[PDB]
Amino acid sequence: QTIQPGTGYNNGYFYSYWNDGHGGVTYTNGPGGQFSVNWSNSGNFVGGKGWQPGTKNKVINFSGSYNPNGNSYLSVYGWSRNPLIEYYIVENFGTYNPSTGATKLGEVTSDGSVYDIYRTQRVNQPSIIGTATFYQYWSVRRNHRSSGSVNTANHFNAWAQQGLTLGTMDYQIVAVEGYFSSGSASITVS
Ligand SMILES: O[C@@H]1[C@@H](O)[C@H](O[C@@H]2CO[C@@H](O[C@@H]3CO[C@H](O)[C@H](O)[C@H]3O)[C@H](O)[C@H]2O)OC[C@H]1O
Ligand SMILES: *[C@@H]1OC[C@@H](O[C@@H]2OC[C@@H](O)[C@H](O)[C@H]2O)[C@H](O)[C@H]1O
Ligand SMILES: [Ca+2]
Repeated sequence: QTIQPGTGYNNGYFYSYWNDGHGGVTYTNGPGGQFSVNWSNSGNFVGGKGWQPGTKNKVINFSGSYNPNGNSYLSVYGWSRNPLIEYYIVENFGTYNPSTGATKLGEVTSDGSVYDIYRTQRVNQPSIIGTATFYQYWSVRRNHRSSGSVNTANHFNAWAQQGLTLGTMDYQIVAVEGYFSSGSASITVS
C-alpha cells in the first residue's frame, strides 16, 4: 500500500522509504518484491525493496519501468556499519551522473557492462544511525538499463581491491532515488 517514510517488511521483502520532507513523492509497496514510486516536483528521496541485512555475495534481480524526468538513480543500494558506508551499484540514472566531481578509482566488468568505481564523502548528513559523516562507494554502469541481474560480489570484491572496504552489512535493496525532480517507476526485486 501507499506508505509514509519508514522501514519494515512486505511480502517477504524488507523495504525502506526515506524522504527529506519536501513533498511530491508517493511510495507504494506491491505484491511480492514489487514497489512503485511516482514523484512530481520532489526533494531528495530513496525507496525500495530487498533484504535486511544484505550479504556480500547476493545475486540480485530487478525488472520493471523506470521513467525519471530529471535527477534520479536506479541502483542496488545499501549500508554497512563499522565502517559506516552508503553504497550504490547504479544501473540507470536520469540527467545527472552521481560521479560528477568524484575521482575515478578503477573499473569492474559485471553483468554485461563495465562500471566505473568512485569514493565520495557525505558530511553531517542523515544516515542509518542519524546525523553523520561517512563515505559512499559507487559502481556506475556505463550502459544503463532498468532490468537485470547484479552479482554484488563482483562489485564488493573490486571495491575491496581499491581499498574500499565494507563493514557488517545493514540493509540491501533495489532503490529508486530522486533529487529535486519528477518521475514514475515500478520495480520488482528478487
Ligand atoms: O548520494 C546522493 C547524492 O548523489 C546526492 O547529491 C546531489 C546530486 O545532485 C546534485 O545536483 C545536480 C547538479 O548538477 C545539475 O545542476 C543537476 O540538475 C542537479 O540535480 C547535487 O549537487 C548533489 O548534492 O545527494 C543526495 C545523496 O543521497
Ligand atoms: C537516508 O539516511 C537516513 C536513513 O533513514 C534513517 O535511518 C535511521 C532512523 O533512525 C531514521 O529514523 C531514518 O530516517 C535512510 O535509510 C537512508 O536512505
Ligand atoms: Ca538513463
